[PDB]
Formats: sequence, structure tokens, C-alpha cells
Amino acid sequence: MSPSDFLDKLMGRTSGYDARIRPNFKGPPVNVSCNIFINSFGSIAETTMDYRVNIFLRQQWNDPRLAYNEYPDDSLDLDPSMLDSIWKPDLFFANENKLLRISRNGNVLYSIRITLTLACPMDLKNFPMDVQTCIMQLESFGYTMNDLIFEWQEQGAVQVADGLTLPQFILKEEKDLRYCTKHYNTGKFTCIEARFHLERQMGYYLIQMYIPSLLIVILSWISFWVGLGITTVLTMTTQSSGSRASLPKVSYVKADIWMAVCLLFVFSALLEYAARIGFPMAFLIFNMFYWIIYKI
Amino acid sequence: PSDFLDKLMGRTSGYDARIRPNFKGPPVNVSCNIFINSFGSIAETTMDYRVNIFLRQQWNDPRLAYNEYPDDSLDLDPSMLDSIWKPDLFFANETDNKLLRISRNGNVLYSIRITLTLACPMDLKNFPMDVQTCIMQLESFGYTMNDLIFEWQEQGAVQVADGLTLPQFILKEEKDLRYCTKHYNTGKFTCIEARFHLERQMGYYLIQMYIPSLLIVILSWISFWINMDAAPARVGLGITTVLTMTTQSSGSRASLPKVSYVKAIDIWMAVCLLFVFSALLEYAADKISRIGFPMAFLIFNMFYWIIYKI
Amino acid sequence: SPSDFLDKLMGRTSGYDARIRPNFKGPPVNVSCNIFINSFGSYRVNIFLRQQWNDPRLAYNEYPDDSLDLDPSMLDSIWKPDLFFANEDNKLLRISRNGNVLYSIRITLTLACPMDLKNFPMDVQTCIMQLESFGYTMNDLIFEWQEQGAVQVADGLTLPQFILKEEKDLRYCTKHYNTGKFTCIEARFHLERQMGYYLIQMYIPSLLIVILSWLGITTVLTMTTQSSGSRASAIDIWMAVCLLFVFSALLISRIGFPMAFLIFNMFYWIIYKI
Amino acid sequence: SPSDFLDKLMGRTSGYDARIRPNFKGPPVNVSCNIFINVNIFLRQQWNDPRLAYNEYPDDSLDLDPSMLDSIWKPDLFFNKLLRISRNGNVLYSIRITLTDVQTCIMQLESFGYTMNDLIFEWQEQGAVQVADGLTLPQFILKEEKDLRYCTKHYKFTCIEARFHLERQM
Amino acid sequence: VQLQQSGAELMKPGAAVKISCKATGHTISRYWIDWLKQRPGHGLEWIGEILPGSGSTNYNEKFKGKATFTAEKSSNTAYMQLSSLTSEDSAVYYCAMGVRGNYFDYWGQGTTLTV
Amino acid sequence: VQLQQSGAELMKPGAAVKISCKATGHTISRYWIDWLKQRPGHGLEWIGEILPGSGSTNYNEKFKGKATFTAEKSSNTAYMQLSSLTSEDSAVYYCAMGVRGNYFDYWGQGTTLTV
Amino acid sequence: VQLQQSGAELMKPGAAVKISCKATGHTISRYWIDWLKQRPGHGLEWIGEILPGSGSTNYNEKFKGKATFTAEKSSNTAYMQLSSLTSEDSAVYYCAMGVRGNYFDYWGQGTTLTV
Amino acid sequence: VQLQQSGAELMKPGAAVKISCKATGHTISRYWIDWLKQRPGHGLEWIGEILPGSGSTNYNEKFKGKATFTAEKSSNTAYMQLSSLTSEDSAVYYCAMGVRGNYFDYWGQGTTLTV
Amino acid sequence: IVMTQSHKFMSTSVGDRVSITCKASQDVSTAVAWYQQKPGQSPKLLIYWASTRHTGVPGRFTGSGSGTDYTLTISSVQAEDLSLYYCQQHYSTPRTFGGGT
Amino acid sequence: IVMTQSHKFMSTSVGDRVSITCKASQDVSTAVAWYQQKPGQSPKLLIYWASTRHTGVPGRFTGSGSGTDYTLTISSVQAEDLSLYYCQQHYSTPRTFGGGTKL
Amino acid sequence: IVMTQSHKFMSTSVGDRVSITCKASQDVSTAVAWYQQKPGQSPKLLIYWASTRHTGVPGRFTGSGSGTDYTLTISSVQAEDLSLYYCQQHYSTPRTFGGGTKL
Amino acid sequence: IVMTQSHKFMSTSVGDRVSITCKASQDVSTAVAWYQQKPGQSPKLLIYWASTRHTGVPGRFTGSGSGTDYTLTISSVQAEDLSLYYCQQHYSTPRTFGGGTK
Ligand SMILES: *[C@@H]1O[C@H](CO)[C@@H](O[C@@H]2O[C@H](CO)[C@@H](O[C@@H]3O[C@H](CO[C@H]4O[C@H](CO[C@H]5O[C@H](CO)[C@@H](O)[C@H](O)[C@@H]5O[C@H]5O[C@H](CO)[C@@H](O)[C@H](O)[C@@H]5O)[C@@H](O)[C@H](O)[C@@H]4O)[C@@H](O)[C@H](O)[C@@H]3O)[C@H](O)[C@H]2NC(C)=O)[C@H](O)[C@H]1NC(C)=O
Ligand SMILES: *[C@@H]1O[C@H](CO)[C@@H](O[C@@H]2O[C@H](CO)[C@@H](O[C@@H]3O[C@H](CO)[C@@H](O)[C@H](O[C@H]4O[C@H](CO)[C@@H](O)[C@H](O)[C@@H]4O)[C@@H]3O)[C@H](O)[C@H]2NC(C)=O)[C@H](O)[C@H]1NC(C)=O
Repeated sequence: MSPSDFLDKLMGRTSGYDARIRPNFKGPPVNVSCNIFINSFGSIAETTMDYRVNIFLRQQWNDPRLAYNEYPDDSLDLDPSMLDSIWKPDLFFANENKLLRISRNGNVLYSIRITLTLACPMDLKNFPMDVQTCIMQLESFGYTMNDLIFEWQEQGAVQVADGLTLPQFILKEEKDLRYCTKHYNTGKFTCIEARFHLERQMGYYLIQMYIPSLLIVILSWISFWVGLGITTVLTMTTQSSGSRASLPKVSYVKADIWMAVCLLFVFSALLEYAARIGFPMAFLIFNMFYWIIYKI
Repeated sequence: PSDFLDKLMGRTSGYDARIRPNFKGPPVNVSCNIFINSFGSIAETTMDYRVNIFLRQQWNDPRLAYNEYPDDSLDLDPSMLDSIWKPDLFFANETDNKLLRISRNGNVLYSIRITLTLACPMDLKNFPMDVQTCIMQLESFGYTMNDLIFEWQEQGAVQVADGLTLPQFILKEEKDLRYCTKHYNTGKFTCIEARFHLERQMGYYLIQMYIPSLLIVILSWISFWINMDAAPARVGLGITTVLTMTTQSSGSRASLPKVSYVKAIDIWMAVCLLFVFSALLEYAADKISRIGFPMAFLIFNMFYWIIYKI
Repeated sequence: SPSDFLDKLMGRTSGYDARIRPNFKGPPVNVSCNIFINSFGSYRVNIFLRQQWNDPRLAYNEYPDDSLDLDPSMLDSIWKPDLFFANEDNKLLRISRNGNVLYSIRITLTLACPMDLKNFPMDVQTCIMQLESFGYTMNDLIFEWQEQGAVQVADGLTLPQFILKEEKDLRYCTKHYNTGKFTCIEARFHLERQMGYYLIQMYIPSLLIVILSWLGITTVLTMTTQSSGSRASAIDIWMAVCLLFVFSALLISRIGFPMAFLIFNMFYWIIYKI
Repeated sequence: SPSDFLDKLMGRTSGYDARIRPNFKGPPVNVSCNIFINVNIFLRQQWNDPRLAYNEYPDDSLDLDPSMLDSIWKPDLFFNKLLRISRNGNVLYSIRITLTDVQTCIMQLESFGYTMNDLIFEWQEQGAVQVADGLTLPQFILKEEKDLRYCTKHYKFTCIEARFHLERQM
Repeated sequence: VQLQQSGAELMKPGAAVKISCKATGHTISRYWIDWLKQRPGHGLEWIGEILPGSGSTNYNEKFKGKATFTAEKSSNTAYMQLSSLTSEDSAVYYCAMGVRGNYFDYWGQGTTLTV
Repeated sequence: VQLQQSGAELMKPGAAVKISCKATGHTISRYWIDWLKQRPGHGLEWIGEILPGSGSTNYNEKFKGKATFTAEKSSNTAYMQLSSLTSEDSAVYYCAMGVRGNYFDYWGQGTTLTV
Repeated sequence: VQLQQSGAELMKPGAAVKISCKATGHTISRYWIDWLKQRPGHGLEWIGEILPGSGSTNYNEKFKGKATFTAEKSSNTAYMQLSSLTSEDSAVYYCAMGVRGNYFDYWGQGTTLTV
Repeated sequence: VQLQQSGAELMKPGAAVKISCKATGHTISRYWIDWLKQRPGHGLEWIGEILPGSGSTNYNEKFKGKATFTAEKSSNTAYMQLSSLTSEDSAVYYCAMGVRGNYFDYWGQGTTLTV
Repeated sequence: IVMTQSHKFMSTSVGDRVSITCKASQDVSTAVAWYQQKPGQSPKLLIYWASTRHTGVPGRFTGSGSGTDYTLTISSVQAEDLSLYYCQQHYSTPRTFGGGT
Repeated sequence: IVMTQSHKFMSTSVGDRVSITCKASQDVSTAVAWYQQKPGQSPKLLIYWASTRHTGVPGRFTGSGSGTDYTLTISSVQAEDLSLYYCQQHYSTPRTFGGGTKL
Repeated sequence: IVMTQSHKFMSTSVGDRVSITCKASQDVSTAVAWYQQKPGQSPKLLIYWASTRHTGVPGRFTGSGSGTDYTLTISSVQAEDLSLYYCQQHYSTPRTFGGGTKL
Repeated sequence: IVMTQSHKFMSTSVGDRVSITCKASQDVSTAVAWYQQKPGQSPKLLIYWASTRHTGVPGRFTGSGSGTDYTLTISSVQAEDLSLYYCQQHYSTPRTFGGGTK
């Protein structure tokens, strides 16, 4: 049955195979059908815009001359040590360990692990309504529309790992799978993207950052009932230094407005002393006014 | 070594290295195991660590049959490391050192040296004295169950070398060697989980951070015994115990990351300050100031460590 | 046989040799190039390059179209312009009918910036990419440009700490080494650092330290812990004039300190408006 | 005259082994090298090589490609690489190399295969150290004089060391 | 690991059959949940497996259109949809979960359907 | 994606014509804007495409010199420019934004020019 | 970017002549400056150039020995030392600084020397 | 770099020799020091050298056993040791420290030995 | 190469077969789009790369084509949607349309 | 694709060894899978890959057979497990079970 | 190196075109530069690499030539260019100038 | 490599050239350094690497040679050194130093 001549019949020495040419030359553009699977969550970098994760990038396409009419098995897989003489599409990410299936009709499946900390352009208006979103784009570089088309598979090709937990955030199930297609001077390319929505629970930086500031809110009010008010604004000065551990230098202001509304009212009691119920209750009429907006 | 080896391997027999041997065969099992060179570099902020592994794996290749020489210990030359069949090992939380001991039937014992950089997802149960599962997965990707399956060895699968020291942990001899299996849309793949019964001890932070947070708690036994007839001597140093907290709450922020649930260590930081923040109201209003607070935290200090020692 | 018509240039037919340059015994060619950026932050820039030249040994009359894309595995036997950044595989191939090659380089190099660091809130942070030559003197290649549209910026790339201004200075930087004469091109990127953060985070809470001076055993250390977050990673005159403002309160003048600040208020706006 | 004779003395015959030293069983070949700083540097060697001489080509200072050197002799100097050839064979040769109070950050330039008495290393006689045009640094630059000797490590090995004399501002 | 199914159900000819498979102990999208049909008289037959996190499947060639699948994460169950209920519905339905192979060790208690 | 052009407009022979294809909804500096010439009587014909951020173009071979383009980021438009208006101006000008291919799906309402 | 030289100067036969080419607008240690011998009545010919940062020279085979160079960084000049002045010094010496080619674009006004 | 050799000594036929070459200016464990037997009247030939830091040696085949060495770091000297002294010890010993080649440049003032 | 229709004005009754021919001298690809131009409004896109329908195309409009000459069929032709039908060719540098049918 | 046994009926006797075969449409692999069922309740397995065995099992099982000849062999015939078994090949994508040869 | 300018004193008038020969017989490069020198001044740059014009030169001075004999091709002669000029060799180490030709 | 010279002495005065070569047999091409020892002093070198001289007293150096023939030109003499000359090599294992003359 010659199990070593089976590899020679389609590639190798005979049959004239070459990975330097597009399959079905002078013909239709070979579309692929991708599917992704995230593996390891970690290190939300609000300083360097990063997002560390490795993903299985499996893709299904069609190859005309990679068929066979000798062996009865349909879906036979191969070792990764053959891809140096096997056609592969040009994959990289614009926001920047294999297997080889050879089917009977010509379908080829190819999955690698992209080891890449993904760059993430996010907005940080106000995190209980500004949902964190990281965008990864699978746009090619070597071929235009007439040779290579990218698209997502309609059956739910994107999914989250099962036992994946995540710190400081929660990860949702539904997501958008629209197009982001490019236009360059070489031509126009095939971009496809997904949006990983990230919101929180009812505040861990409530407990981490706001509760140590809310602990000062009670502590800044005990002067109502000189060495106390200057110490508590010095404590707010120390909490302002603790609020810049790895936070970026954002030109707009952050939901920074909670530190500033407590930094504003702590010296207002001491200049009033320089000048008992009405001033601490003036915060509570604004604190109840504060949290109504953030349920959007 | 090479006069009769390569001529009987590739020329006259044709060992096709780019396919698996024993065509139309069962899935060729292994008996994979580890051997520790050194642990270390266990980080807690980025929750990663580094472990050095002496791999060695077995199989039964029928193209490793000899009839000329009577010897058994046959570690070959390291130039032929890519001319053999290698199982598709990848790691889920990711002179050649290749000593291969072949047999007559084909029992090859091929060794690999890997210094891996694993990860440990920490779920807080009681972090001073927990048993923390740090996973270690032998994973396969190119082959399904029909072509390749991994196993441990029967006697002594996980072992540590001759009494090497361990930075701020000791590992229990009992471990877990369950047989998981991963599932993907081209077939199910090989999962070999080694759950580490891994503890850690407070020997670092007995001097560093949160046992010096009890230097504030033992100072909290001082800032309440003083009577209310001293403004620069009771809240003159009573404003110190809340700014000293900010110097060590950053210690719970610099060397400590943010987690999901509330911290089991950091829960006695704020409740010791919670008592004194109600006694500052009484200046507008001495036996209770003398006796009360040392009989107010000891009722909870003995109660806390009984529950959270499991 | 259209499969054995692709090795007509390279391999057993017509003898193309990539280790010899074509159009030899002749003038230097014009390797006209163009760049493309998509995301820069943290100095880290991702750059896509485009190129254009010609040679008589890459012409054909078999296929009618000019846009003929090879895969990125054909760069092993083409002539490459010997590029590297003087302050430092996704490669599209293209062969036109007359012989024009739209060759490309994807850049993951990390650029560095000899910038003016004095007025860091209000400086034109001009940064340079030297796309200059390595392996030839001025007898084989000349670096020129597309005369219009030599720099393209993505639309959604609006990152904080600054903005990227629209006008960019582009001129020559022509090098002279002991090997010979090297061609050099550059692109001054006029980055203007924005306001807002350095006012609200740095100025205003340290301006608030002036406000509770309008004490002496803790306002000195209040300015000290400002340097705990402003020295670990125009701002230094403010750390020096408030170094005297905390001592002037430690050493008419009730209104005099907002008049001693009134001579300093516009003093920031007159100088640091450029 | 076509360019097919580039692999005539190279290539198939004429005994050009890319590993053996020039002036075989004979005199040492000294490199009069010199550097250029921008620590990223750009060193260039130059030496005499009568083995790469020619007479049928009229020009003396020609230039070859940076990919010509997989079959070209190198010095074995251990711790983007071009070459040109003169008429007699004065091969100028560079590699793009980076190197990661008044102090000297010392450098050590040695041979690998053989000892000193067939491969001697030197400096050049004029302007062996070179500085950039408009180099500004964070108040830490180097002064104009850079004294030059050997260090002569033994394991006898050559050495090319430079005292980078510097200053320190405020 | 317990594979709990629903109770008995009787359907009219030409209708559709909806049955569930409750999996307690672990998440529903963790392992493969394959469905088998146990009809007496003759031998048995294969239907096809699904991953409950994505929805990819491998149908039998004779059963394309006859057997369709549905999955759900919130109810922690796996579904099954039928069409054109002919007289070959007299069988016992099972939801197997073969973890370490395409053979099957875990099974359900069985659900009685007939037409 | 909606594209809005200018209204009806008339010019003298030998002059120049300036029309604007206002692009509402998306950024002008990303997508290609290719322009078509729809003259009755004969078949339809093609002019040439431009990118509004670089000015790169590929004209028709017989139509060089007649067509020049101009981009403007502040107006979010693309400008068609002509010269030496002869009697072959009986056509309707369109702005076609082919986003996912070098075919055309996103058109304008039409601009009426004649000489 | 301009080049300025000194005034007129005269010496005896066999003496030494020092001329300079001041660079006002740029630094002297960046661009190559070549020197010519503009003698009326004869065709012109190459002399040799230096870099004022390294001092590396490249002479012609015809005129070795006669041409000697001297660099200086404190005044941003590039000197030209001469020796054994024969009866062929009736010429004008130019500093030719060519930057983007071996042709010479940035010239000096020249300095009148004769013997 | 200066060398300072030891003084003379009167030994017996069959006794031992111990001399020192003091090196003031550099460490003794850095440079190779060779000892040459400068016998007048006859020719001169290679003996063997050592590095005083690593103890690596290279003897002659006819000189094995006769020449022995002794190294010391804290004295900046090199100790030459002999055994079975014949009637041809009338020679001046030299600490030949050739720093930059197989030749020798640095020498001592002369260590006169005779038996 | 140009894209020319064979017949200028073909018409049938309501809901019948039609054979729209788009004549080319060679076979380069299947990269051919299709258009309709109603009298008074803009031409809209129907099929792209001769196989896949556009978002908004109501069903029965099915394109095809293989070889040097192209053909398709429209099964249920409405009485109110008979207008000019054009060719398209984006596999070369002349991006020419059709004459109209 | 089919997985066909030998006959439609066998014979049984207490305390002996059986030898039943099961073949396929082609010579597929050595993916032998016998399934442990009983009349009335849900099936389980006994033998997978012709040698290995699930936990919680009567240990009287001796699986064998390879290639074109499969063989399931009980060591001693019990009286509490009088039931028929199902042979499967699990290498090709049709997962065809066994027909039935009543002991 | 074969290099001369074979013509010295040619005829000229206001508004003519002239063919110039910086004569060579072998190959050097397509790299020459025509330096126009007024009497008692410096030779300025007007053309370089035989085709590309420098900033500050009108459209009359258009260089041409290919191979050995290169030609500067002026279009209209005014009263500001009747002077002496030189050619240049580039692809050799003796970078010597041409002989001379006066209008 | 045996290295010795037959002739021993040549009579001359101040201002005349002296040069006596030698004949080797193997390849010592540019590995020749002729030395000079004097009574009451140390053995010093007059040349090394057959072409140059150590800095501090460069002075009197002039020498060349190739293959087995080696010269060392002593042209404008003076009256400091009067002894017996030689010829040598130091590349291979036999290394002799010899002496020197004028
Ligand atoms: C870089 O590498 C490329 C690749 O080899 C080379 O550049 C390309 O070289 C070829 C061969 O020479 C050129 O093709 C030529 O194209 C000619 C175009 O002819 C038209 O233009 C002529 C001059 O242009 C003037 O007139 C036009 C229209 O009247 C106006 O644009 C303008 O008035 C021009 O004058 C203006 O010139 C400058 C620059 O804009 C301004 O500063 C002035 O103020 C003035 O206003 C004209 O004589 C002619 O009658 C036509 O109108 C064509 O004739 C000729 O036969 C040949 O085919 C390419 O054009 C050239 N460039 C490109 C981008 O391909 C070369 O190696 C190197 N290029 C450079 C520049 O170094
Ligand atoms: C480009 O990519 C596609 C992947 O999308 C690739 O495969 C084609 O996929 C489509 C659907 O994705 C296939 O179309 C189906 O084909 C079957 C058999 O011919 C039809 O019966 C189907 O119609 C039924 O199904 C529809 C839902 O899918 C129902 O709505 C409908 O009413 C019918 O019941 C459907 O048309 C298509 O067969 C394949 N293959 C081809 C050759 O198109 C495609 O191959 C890629 N093209 C390339 C690489 O050139």
C-alpha cells in the first residue's frame, strides 16, 4: 500500500508541489474560516495598554490539489514538522505547536498558539458604565481581496475557556463579530475583529481604593463635633500617591473625581474653622446624587 | 556509533521521521515524569514562577531493533535529535540534553531538559496557611486519542532531588495525579494534570509587611489606654496610627495585587481602626478606656484563627 | 505549464543572482519609499514600510496585469535595500510589468528620541526615524520619497499624554562614514504634550499646598511626599518656587501671596505658550 | 564584461577556503580598526589581503553585497554586516554591533581559534575613536581624548581596549 | 458526576421532541456530550457529538436534517431536537459523556420515547 | 453606509467642475472613494480611485490628464476636478465606496453635469 | 549652509601656506569637504578630501606629498597645508563640500594664491 | 612594569635552586614568565614556561623532570626549582616575560648561578 | 479586456427563466459583480464574486458563471423590476462595466 | 461503515471461557470497545482499546484480539451477568455499534 | 581614462540649442555633473546624475546623454549664460573635471 | 631549525655599513626578532616582528627579510657595542638568542 509513497504522491519530490504559489492559481480567492480559543487570562496593563493571552488560531480552507483517492480515512491528522513545505495564510495581528489535517476533498485545518500580549486601546471615562473593551484584529499582509478573504464562522467560532477565572473584572459571553476591513496603498486587506467586554462587580476598587478614602470621610468629619484637618488632608495626599501605582497620565479626568471631591471637602472644614451637621450632610446630598448616574 | 547506525536507519530501512511509526497502530502510550533541578522565583503580584524539569519519556518503536551489539545503555550522539519521532509536547501555562536509552524491542527512554515558567491561579481560602493548587499540565496538540495518549509512570512519578532547599514553602509528599482530558473542535486532546499540594509560610512577612501591621495593632493597645485629658499626647500620636496604616496599606498594594474577594490578611487592618473612630466622638461628651479594648479584640482574635486554619 | 513559468526569473532559468545587483556598471537607482504607522504608545512605534524601484532583469510579457503578488517566501532571492534604523515574515511581494517592485518591510524596531526635555508639559516632542542605508556607497541606490503623502496616520489612534499634530517636517539627514557616502531620510514627528493631567494631578494639589499656607512641621514634608510620586519616573520650577513658598510661610502679605503669585501666574503663560 | 566571474576565484576551484587565514603559513595580518558611537556602535575592521587581488577589472574601489559573506573569511572576533574590497584586497569590513566620576567602561576584543602570533589586532594611527555630531545626553558625556593601548589577555590573546574618558555634570 | 435526564413523554407523529440532560458537579460546556439512540429489534446507531460552548458538530450521513442539536449555558443542560416522527421512534435516548476517548463511560438513566 | 453628494450644477465649456461627496457616519481618512462616470447611450465607464489620506491613485490609461483629485480631512469629502470641458460631459457622476472589495456597493444619489 | 574663506595672501617660493574654509550654519565634523586646484590654462584634476572628525584621507596617485591636511574643531575649520611651492601655484583653491553626492554643490568663493 | 631578580647562591652538585623575580607594577597571576638557561659557549634552547595563576605548563620532551615550578600570588614572584645539579650550572637565569608574543622583551638584571 | 453583454434587450413574461450573457474572450476568474439601475436612482449592488448575495437581496437573485463565457438565471422575475443590468470586472486594471440590459 | 459480529446466537455454560469475534467493513484499527449492558437498565463499558478497563468493575475480564480478528474472553462465566455485549470500532468518524449474537 | 571635451570655441546666439560632448570611449557610469563657471567666480551646480535638476535652476538647463558621450541640452540662450563650463567624472577614484568649452 | 653563522668578525670604522644575513630552512616568514646582550647588562632587542622597534629608544632600527633569508641594516654605526653576532629564529621549538655585533 506504500505508506511512504503517499507523502510523495502529493508533495516532496514528485507531483511538482510548491508552497511559493497560491492554490488554484488564476482562479477564485481562497477564503478561510477561522475559530479562536483563549487560554490564559492575566495582567491587565493600564500603563502599557497590554493584555497577555495565548490563543489557538484554527482555520479551515480548501485546497484543490491536496486531495487523495487512495486511503479510506477522511479526517487524518499530521505532525507539525511538515508545514515548511505546506501552504499557509499570512496571519498577524494589527494590535500587536501545530496540527495538519488533510481531508479527502481538500479541507486543511491549521492551528497555532499566538503567544502575544495583545495591545488594548481602552477608554476610562467611568468604569461602572465604561465597559473595558480589547480589540484584536486578524488582518493579513500579502494578498488582496482577489486572492485571500477572511471571515468568522457563523456557528459560534469564538468561545471562552471553561475554567477561566479573572481578577478585578468579569468577562461576558456575547460579543460582536463584525468587519474592520483595511485600505492601504498596496490594496485593501481582510480585517476581522472581536470585542471582549470587561466590566466589574460592585467595586473591588471600592474596597481597595474608595473604602480607604471613605474611611477618611468619617475621619474628616470628627473635627466638627488644626492638627486633625491638616493630618487628614495629608492622609488624602498619601492616598493620592497610592492612587498612582500603575495608573497612566490620562489627559482627561477619571472616575480621580472621587479623590478630588474628598480632597475638596477636607480643607473646607478647616477654612470654616478659620472663619456641625450642615457641612457633613452637604456631602451626603451629593454622595446620593453621585451614585445615581453610574447605573447606565 | 555511526557506521552501522545511519545506514540501517535512513538508507536501507527508511525511518520516515515526519510521520509516526507503526502505521495502522494503537495510540503509542508514554510514561512521562518530572525531576526537579530547582524551584524558586515564586511571585505573588504576577502569580508566576519558574520550575526546572528533567523530562524523560518512554514509547515502543519497532524500528529500534538491533542484532549486532549486545549492549543496552545506548545514549546516541546529540546530532540526531531531529531525525526521530517526537510527541507534540506543549505546555498550557508556558550539547543537547537528550540521553536516550533504547532497548531490543524498542523501549526508548528519551530525555529533555526544560526550565518552564508556569502560572498558579490563586483563589483565596486562607492565604497565610493555605494549600494552593498550582497546576502542571503535560499537554498534546497534534494528535488525538487515536494516535497518542500520555500516562504517568507507576512507581515514583513525581519526585524532588536530594534535599534541595525551597524558598518560603515546603511541598507535601502526597500529591494528585488525576487524568483530565481537554476537548477541541478537531478532536479531544491529551491532558495530564499534576495538582501541587503547595503551602506557603509567613517567614518572609513575619518581618516585612503584615506582622509589622501588628506593630500598629500593638500600638492600638496604647492609643486608647490614655485618658481624655491630653490633646497633643493622645490624638497627637493618635493621628500617627492612621498615617502609619497608609505606609503599610501601600505595602498591601506594592507587593500585593488586586484580587476578587476581600483579602483574608487585610481584614484585621480596618477593624482595629474601626474601634478608635467611634471613641473620637466622645470628646464632645476612663474605666472603659482602661480595660475595654484589650477585652474587645481578644474575643475575636481567638475566634478568627480557629475557623481559618483549615 | 503556468507552474513552471514562475521559476523563469529565479531557479534554472535566466540566471537571476540575488548576491549580485542588477543594473550594474551603471547609475544608482531611485529606491523611492513610503511608510505607514497604525499604533504607537508607551518610544514604541509599529511601522509598515513600502518601497519602489526598477531593474531590467525582472520584466515579463506573459501576464497582462501589473499587480502580481507573490507570497512572503520569495524574499530569499531578491535584491533587498540594506535598511536599518540608526536609532533602533510579514513582507508583501509585488512585481509590476516593466519591473517595478512594491516591496515592504514590517518594523517592530523600538525607536529612541533625542528630544527637548525642558518644558515637558508644553514641548514640541520632535522624534526622528533614520531610514538610512547600510551596504552601499552612492553608486547603487538613492533614497527619495513619494512627493505627496509620505506619512499616513490611522484615524482612531488618539492616545493620551499628547496628541499627534497634522503637520510633520520631512527633510534629509545625509550621512558620512569612513566606508563611503550613505543616503539618509528622516521624519520629524511634531508631538505636542497636552494639558489637563499635569494641571489637575501635579499643579492643583501642589497649588492646594499653597492654599493651606494662606503647619510648618508638616507642610515641609507635604512637599516632600509630592516628590515621592514626581521623581520615581517646567515641573521643576514649580517644585522650586513652592520650595520657597513653604518656607516664606515658615519665615499686606495676606493679599501679598496672591500678588506674589500674580507675578508668577502669567509668568507660566508667557513663557510656556510656545 | 559580465559579472559572472565573481565566483571564478571563488565558487568551485582556486582553493578559497572560507575558514583558513590569509597569508597561509606566513605573516600576521593586522587590523587597523576604528569605531563610531551613536551603547550602540558600529565597528569597522580593515586589513590587507593579497589573496583577493585581480587584474581584469579596471576599478579599484568596488563594493559587494552584505549577503556575499557566507563564503568569505572572517576574523574569529567574539566578545547587517557589509564589506568592500580595494585593488590589492584592502578589505574594509564592519558589523552593526551594540554593547550593553571619571570611569572607563572596558571592552575586550580577542581571537577564538588561534593565538596571537598569526592574528595580531591593533588600532589605527589617526582618529580611531569617533563621536556623533549633535549628541546630547542626560548630562553625562565623554571628553575629547581617548587613550589607546592593549590589555593582552591570556588563556596568548590579542586585545583592543579604549579608555573612554568621561565627565559628570550636575 | 451525574447525568440526569427528564421523565417520560409521548408525542404525536410529525411533531418535535425536546429532551434535556442535566449534568451536575461540573460545568455544562466542559466535556463532550454525545447522544445515542437505543432501538431494539436490530443493532444500534450513532447520532453525533456537540461542544456546548461553541456548537460544532459531526452529523451522521444518514441523519443530516433528522437529528439537530441545541445547547445552553444558563440552564446547565444539553438539548435535542427532532423532526418528522415516523414509526422508528420506539427507542431509549441516552446522553453519554466520554471524557478520555470517543468511547463512552458515563451515561444517563434513559428517556422513553415511542411513536 | 450613506453617502451624500451635491445638487444639480451647471458650468460653461472649458471650465472646471467641483463636486463634493459628503461621507456621513464614518471617518473620511480610512476607506477608499472610487469615482464612476455614467454616460447614457454607450456603456458605463471607469475613472480611477483615490485614498483620502495619501493621494495615491491608478487612473485609466485613456483618461489621464482629464481627472485630478483633491482630498480634505476637515470637510470629510472627496473632490472631483476636471479641465477643458468638451461635449462629452453628458454623464452622471457617482462616488462609490467599495469597503470590503474592489466592487462597489455604497453609492451616492447622483450628480447631474452636462455641457 | 554656506562656506566662508579668508582674504588674499602671498608667500615666497618653497614656503608654507595656511588657508581655511569657515563653516557658518553647520558643524565642521559632519560633511565631507573636498579641495580643488583651479589653475587657468590647464584642465582641472582631483586632489583629495578629508573628514574633520576622523582625519581619514584619500589622495590621488599623481599628487601625493604636495597635499597635506589639518583638522581643528575649536574654530570649525579645515586647513590645507602646503610645502615646496613651485611655479605652478598660480591657481584659486576652493573648498567643495558635497553632501548628497560626489558632485560638489556647496562651494567656497576661493582664495587667490600665486608663486 | 619593572622586574627585580634575587641574589646569587652557592649550591652543591645535586642540591636545589630557589630564586625569585619580583614584579612591581602588575599582578603575578596575569602574564606568562619563561625561564631561559643562558649558558655561555654553547647554544640556547627552550626550557618551558608557566602562568603563575593557573599552573598551566608546556615542557620540552628532553627537559621533563629536570624543570619544576612553584607559584605564589602574595609575593609577586616566580619560583624556579631544580634538582640533580650537574657541573653545567654556570649560567645566568632570566625571568623572560614576553608580554605580546612568543618573543621576549622584559628582562631582569641578572641572576648569576654556578656550581 | 472589456465586459460586453451579448443581447441588448431581452424580455420575458412574469416568473420565467432568463440567460444573462456577459461575453469575455478568456477565463481569468469568477470575480464578477452584478448591478441593476432603475430609471431615476443610483445603481445598487446585488452579487459579489458571482456567488454570494449582498445583505438586502431578496432571495431568487442567484449569480453563477464559469469558463470563458458567463451565464446565470433569475427564476421568479417580478413585473416591476425589469431594468438595466450591467456587468463588472475587477480582476484587471480596466475596471469596466457592461453596456446594459 | 458497519461493525458486524459473527452470528446471531451463541451458547453459554457456567464456569468457562468464551471467544466471540466482531469485524468491520474494512480492517480499520485495534480500537476494540465492548459495552457492559443488561436487559432493563442503562449500558456501561467493560473493555476499551482491547486491554484497558474502567474502575469499579468485576475483574474477571480478559480482553484480546487485534487486526482482522477480535476476541473477547471471559475468565469464568458468572450467573449474575447473563447479558449481551456491543462491539464498537472508534477510529473512523461513523461510530457503529454491534449487531448482536445472543449467548 | 579616455576623457576630453573635443570642442572649445563654438558658435552661439540669443535663443539657440547646442549639443555638447564630454567625450569618453569606455564605460564609467550615467553620473556626470555640468558645472557652469563665470570668469572669476565659482562653478555652480546646475545638473547632477545627468538628469536631476537642483533647486534654483530654471527649466532651460536639461541634461541628457547615455553611455559614453553625455550632453547638456539647453533650450533658449539668454544674455546671462554665455560663459565657460566643465563636465565631471564620478565612477572612478581620480574625480577629475573636463577640459573646457566656451560659448 | 638549526640557526648559526660561520663568519664571526668584520673590521670597520665609524660611518660604514655592516650587514650579514643567514640561511634558515623552514617558514619563519615574519617571526624574527634578533636580540642583543652585553656584558654587565640584560639581553635587549633591536627588532621585533622583523619590521619595528619598541618605543622609548626607537633609534637604530632598520630590518627586513622573507622566507629563509633575513637582513638587518646597520648603516651609520657608532662605538658602543663590540661582540660576536649570530642568526636565530624564535617561531618553532628551538629558540636561541646568540649575541650581536656593532
Ligand atoms: C526616482 O525613480 C523613478 C523611477 O525610475 C524615476 O522618476 C521617474 O522617472 C521617469 C523617467 O524620467 C519619469 O517619467 C517621465 O515623465 C515625464 C512627464 O512628462 C510631463 O512632465 C514634464 C515635466 O513636468 C512639468 O510639466 C508638468 C505638466 O506640464 C507639471 O507637473 C509641471 O509643470 C512640471 O514642471 C514643474 O517641475 C517641478 C516639479 O513639479 C516644479 O518644481 C516646477 O516649478 C515646474 O512647475 C514635461 O516636460 C512633459 O512635457 C510632460 O508634461 C515624461 O514626459 C517623460 O517622457 C518620462 O516618461 C517620471 O515622471 C519620474 N517620476 C516618477 C514618480 O515616476 C527617477 O529614477 C527618480 N526620480 C527623481 C525625481 O529623482
Ligand atoms: C468560501 O467560504 C464558504 C464558507 O462559508 C465555503 O463553503 C461554502 O459554504 C456555504 C455555506 O457556508 C455552502 O452553501 C450551502 O451548500 C449546500 C450544498 O450545496 C446547500 O444545500 C446549502 O443550502 C441550504 O442551506 C442554507 C443554509 O446554509 C439554507 O438557508 C438553504 O435554504 C438550503 O437549505 C448552502 O447553499 C457551500 O456549499 C460551501 N461551498 C461552496 C463551494 O460554496 C466556500 O467553499 C468558500 N469558497 C471558496 C473557497 O471558493
